[PDB]
Amino acid sequence: AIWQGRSLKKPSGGRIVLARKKRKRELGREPSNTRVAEQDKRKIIRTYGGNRKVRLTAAAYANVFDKSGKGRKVRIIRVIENPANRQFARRNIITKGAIIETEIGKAKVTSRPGQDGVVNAILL
Amino acid sequence: ARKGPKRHLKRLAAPTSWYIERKAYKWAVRPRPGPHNMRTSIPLLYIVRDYLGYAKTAREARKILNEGKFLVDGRVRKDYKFPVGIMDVVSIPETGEHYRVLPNRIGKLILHPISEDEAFIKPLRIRNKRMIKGARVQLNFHDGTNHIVSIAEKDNYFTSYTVLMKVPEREILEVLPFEKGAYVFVTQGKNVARKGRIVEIKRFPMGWPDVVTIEDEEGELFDTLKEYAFVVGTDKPKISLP
Amino acid sequence: ARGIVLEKIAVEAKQPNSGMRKAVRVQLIKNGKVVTAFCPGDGAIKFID
Amino acid sequence: EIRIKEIKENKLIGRKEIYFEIYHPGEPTPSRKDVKGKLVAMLDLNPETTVIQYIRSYFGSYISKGYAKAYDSKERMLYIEPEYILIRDGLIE
Amino acid sequence: KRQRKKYETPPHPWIKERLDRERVLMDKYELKNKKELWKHETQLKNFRRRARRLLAARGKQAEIEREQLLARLKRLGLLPEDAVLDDVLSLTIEDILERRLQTIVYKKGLARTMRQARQLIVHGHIEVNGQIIRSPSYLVLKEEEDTITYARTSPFANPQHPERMMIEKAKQG
RNA sequence: AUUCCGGUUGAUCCUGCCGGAGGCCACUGCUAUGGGGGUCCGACUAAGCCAUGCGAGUCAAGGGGGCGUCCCUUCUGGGACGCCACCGGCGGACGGCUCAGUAACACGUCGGUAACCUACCCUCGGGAGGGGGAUAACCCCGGGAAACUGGGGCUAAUCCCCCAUAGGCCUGGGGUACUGGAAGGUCCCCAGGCCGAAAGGGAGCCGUAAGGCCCGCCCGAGGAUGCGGCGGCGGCCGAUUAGGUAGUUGGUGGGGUAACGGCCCACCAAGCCGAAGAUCGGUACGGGCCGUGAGAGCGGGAGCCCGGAGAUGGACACUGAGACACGGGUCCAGGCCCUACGGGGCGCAGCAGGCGCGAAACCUCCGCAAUGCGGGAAACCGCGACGGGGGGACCCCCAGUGCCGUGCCUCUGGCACGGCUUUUCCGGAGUGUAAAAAGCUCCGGGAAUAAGGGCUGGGCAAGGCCGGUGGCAGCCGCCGCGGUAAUACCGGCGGCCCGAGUGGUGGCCACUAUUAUUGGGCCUAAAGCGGCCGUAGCCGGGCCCGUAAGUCCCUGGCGAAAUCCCACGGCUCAACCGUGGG
Repeated sequence: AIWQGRSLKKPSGGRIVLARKKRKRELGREPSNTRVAEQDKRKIIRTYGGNRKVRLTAAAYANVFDKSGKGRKVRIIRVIENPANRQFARRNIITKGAIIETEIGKAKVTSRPGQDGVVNAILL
Repeated sequence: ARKGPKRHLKRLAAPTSWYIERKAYKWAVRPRPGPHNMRTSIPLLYIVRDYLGYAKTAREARKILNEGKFLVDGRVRKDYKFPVGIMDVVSIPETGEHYRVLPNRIGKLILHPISEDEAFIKPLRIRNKRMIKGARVQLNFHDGTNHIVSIAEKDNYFTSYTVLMKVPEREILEVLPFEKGAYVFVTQGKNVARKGRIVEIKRFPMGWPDVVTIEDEEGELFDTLKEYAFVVGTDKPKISLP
Repeated sequence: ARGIVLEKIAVEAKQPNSGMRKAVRVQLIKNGKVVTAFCPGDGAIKFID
Repeated sequence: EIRIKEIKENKLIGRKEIYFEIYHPGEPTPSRKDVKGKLVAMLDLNPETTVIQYIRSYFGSYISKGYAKAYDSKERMLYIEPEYILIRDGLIE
Repeated sequence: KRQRKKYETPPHPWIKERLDRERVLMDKYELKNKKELWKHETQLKNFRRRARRLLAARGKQAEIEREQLLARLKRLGLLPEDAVLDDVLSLTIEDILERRLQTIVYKKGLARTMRQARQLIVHGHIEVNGQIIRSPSYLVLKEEEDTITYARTSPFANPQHPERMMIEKAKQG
């Protein structure tokens, strides 16, 4: 169970025993791992209180926004660099802050694909 | 352990504002969510069965509520868990009986009888102002109700002001503002059920609310928070206030 | 406690007192230990066996 | 001897609630029928539309309290009253 | 939450002096068991405790409780109507013992003997304020003290009952 | 209410400890507990095992079928009632039960959520277009000992689905009106993309149809119910447990969550806690409260309310707004029930009851009502919630088991005579069952029909003679008694205490200034060290200037209820409850 619960060790290091079992609300979900592809693949997820979260498993197009403010729905070629983790750039995995190469050029992503379902970026 | 919402209420757990024999039976009618807060309301079933003595047992109160022979602020309400709070007008046209619920000096609630012409005015405390798309201003009142006005009329209103409302048709009659000298009735605190005149403000930063200073009818000076200062008049009360 | 008597034992009193006091060694059901138990009342040990 | 203390009228229910004291010094506590027959006399009520709730005879007292109830129509009585009280007074077998 | 006893046991229940004092307070007033006497001591005791608490106490609420104390002591008929918070200390066990209903009926002459008064009380032939009380240990207010009469249905209310005239002549004699 | 007394010596004083003397809680002897009124009962052991019955449902005004009957018309067929089960909306996550676990932001209080969610609720603004599809019940048909379950035709829904647009989300740029101290958010325009609404309805009045009433569906925005996580302070023992921690602590940048957060990931750096007791171990649900005491204080957390947590141990997932869900599901372990043996299914720390354990805790009961919950707008329905009752020397309050006059004694108490009430029993009548009883309440015949337990040498003053025993039998909380004369052993009599109770054991507070802050001792009895130095810590010269942390006074909010104290009122007073005050 992907448990986003309490830490199990005190700030002093005393090992804390578990006083109670895990509850439904304190567990997360798997890492989406958005990857580049020829089409966009999406999945809807029921969440706390009946809300929905849309999750992207394949990425093909991006919304590059001009410094002026216009938008352009272009295609994605490859990820340039992933400062969050070195493994992710190699495996063509897209997350917020990643610099990606498109037909326009270099774009830094300023949207979380794992929750928004869409990739929005600013060109450099 | 608990796995979801509460559906009962032990009588001993009843709020402090209710005239109820706490050691009669185990349970009490849990109020449903509604206009006012838990702190400042009561199910009308107690109003009918107990404060009026019209019904002895609960079953007959179910029946009388089903017949819809009551008007809470000009609306028949058959929901026996409905919470009736502060400044709401209970109206029984059959007996021509009109009362208003007001807090007591001890902090409990009581039915002050009122005339017919008073029966359709209700004061609403403007709890907040929120803008809705299309630029429509929305006043959220102290009793879980809302009203919409226009942008040009936003200057007229402010939070914590009072609005005397023709409740049976939801029409704004007048708005009592806040400035020094308004006549004010206190809702909560040890100064509950006190009527006086505003004297001075006390701005406190860091989440510490605003405190007004009230002078009593004879001139005694005391203090109380903002949200308890229910304005009813600018010079004299506009309603029969015990 | 409740127990089973295993033997009747008499005991000499402590001097300067002189006399013979009857009692029984009892094994206790609750934990199994064996302990002595004084019998009170004159002419009473006959009724414990 | 019966003497009233208060009579109230629930206009919402259309009902008369009456509280009365029975002086029966040296007398056994009266039944329901006799008190009904006497009470209906001076109050000008239809006995079939009248029922008696309780006749509480206190300890060491010759005054017994009584609480009685008078409707204006049969159907309000049938629709509002619980069955068992009608059965006690005999208005339902 | 438990309902505690209302009376108190003596700290050493084998003092000769206290035992004999209890005995001479028992024989005269003819109480059944020492529970009653100790209870009758106890209400005196906490009256004195209240007196001591309030005498030193300051603040308006102290005054209110003091006035209520004096008022109820007067209403009991235990004190003269002009008393102050001082003389409440000097009360005695006998002062309460007179205020007992069983004592009052005897001092009204309705009974030749103490136990006769008790028997009449428990047998319900004595009424107060139009109501019958079956407890000889009941404490009587001042205002009620003139309403003590025979129970109306009781034969003893009848002047010709075969148990009335000896009482009457004993009162006269 | 601030109490002492017996016991060290030939005799005295002191120290010091032990025993008596009181209350509360368990177990238990005897004895009744007759009567009544308000309260508790597997509370420390086996959170061991359990046959059994019950404990959770309701809606056919959403929907469409079938069955029975009534009536009318009968080719048909409508309407009334009931049944069937299904679709389906809601409920079954609350309520009941227990204290194993846990030394913890589990709990108490005070603040913050701007870093969240929210089905049933209330209110302001708006919407309900078009179209499509699904299979129960029933008729044909079958297995097995069963659980359970196949297959053909068949039907409609507010059942499901697509599109239309609002709207939901995310981002870049540009402005600005608002809550607010501010933040950021909210408001508007432009730009880019993703997702993406509904549901009408039975009856009835008028109405040809419509249209007005009733119930119901959906979007935006709040409020409110319930909840989630964040913090300060508070509150055990062990130093014969002194160093501890490895994502362990922080920074950068991200994943995941409803939501902030090492919660998780990658990189970087070496941090975080400890003598003001880290770590480890023992121990324990926390609080309001409860027992004792003059009070400082000491102890205890079972019955009731709040918060916490749990379902044989562990682990895991669906549906849901809300669960990893006592009477939903799967696996392991472990125990067990049925079976042509292929396989199935069980789970009382729910009510009632059994086995086991042990010193130790009850009826396999009656109603869905008074209160209160889900459903149905309504009637009403169910509830081992609850309310009644059943057993019990569970707690507290009241009450007697004879009274009076005469005469004699044991004149204190009893004895005989005469009269008197009828503390129970029998009958009638009220509440009341939401039915009988509940013996409650009023009336009629009427016994004088329920009193025992302990002690009798002294501390406890507390109560004295005669027989049997003769260092034996025997008695005792301590001191002490008995080897012929026993006021202390057993029996008789007498007397003393308490009384429907009394006795025995165990546990807890007082006694105890034998834990000493108030308030203890260390030359000779327990105890000042074999000496000096000095760190933290503690205590610290006088005067003047300043601050105002402590200290004190006034004032705002708050520290729930029940419980504690007091007056009045209700049940005959009281216990219990109400209003008011503290």
